Amino acid sequence: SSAPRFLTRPKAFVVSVGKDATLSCQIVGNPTPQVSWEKDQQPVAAGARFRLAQDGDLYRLTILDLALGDSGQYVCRARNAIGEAFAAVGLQV
Amino acid sequence: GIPPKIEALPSDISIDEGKVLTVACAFTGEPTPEVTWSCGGRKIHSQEQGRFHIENTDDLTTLIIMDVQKQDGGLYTLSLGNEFGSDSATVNIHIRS
Ligand SMILES: [Cl-]
Repeated sequence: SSAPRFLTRPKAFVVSVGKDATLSCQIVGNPTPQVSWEKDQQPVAAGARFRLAQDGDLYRLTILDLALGDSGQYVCRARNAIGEAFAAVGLQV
Repeated sequence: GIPPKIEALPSDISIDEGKVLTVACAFTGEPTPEVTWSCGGRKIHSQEQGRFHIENTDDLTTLIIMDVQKQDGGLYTLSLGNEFGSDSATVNIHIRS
C-alpha cells in the first residue's frame, strides 16, 4: 500500500548529562514500518544504554543516563515490504 | 549571510532490488543553497517519468529511487552551495538480491 516516509525527521531531546535523552520521529507507511537505529554505522543494541518504543506513528529511542560517549551520528531506518526510508541526527553532548 | 551545512547524512545505506529508497537530509544556509545530488560525477535530475526524484524544501532534501536496480548502487554526493560557501557529503548506497 505505502512506502515508509518521515513526517518528522529524527530530533533529539536532551535535558543534561546523566539524565535520559530521546531521539524521536514520526514515521508513516503501509504496512507500518519497522524501525532500526545505528550510532556511527554500529547498530543499537537495546538494553542498559538504549531503549526502543513506539506510540502509533511516533518512534522513539531513549538513551539512558546520557554520557559524552553517546555523541555521534544516529541513523534511523524505517523499513517495510514496499521500501526503506533513512534519516539521520547528530547528537553532541 | 549564512554559509551552508549538511546536518546529517548516513555514511552507508543498503536496500533490496525493486523496493523504493528514501534519503532525507536537513540543511542550513541563508540564502537557501542550491541542492545538487550527484553520482560518479553525474548530476541526478528529478525526472517526473523516471525512477529518480528529488524533493527539496528550504531546510530539507529528499532523494527518491523507485524500483531500485543493481546499477543504482554507488557513492552519492549531496552538495549545497550559496553566495557564502559550500558543503558536500557522501552516502554509499548498496543494492542486495
Ligand atoms: Cl542500512
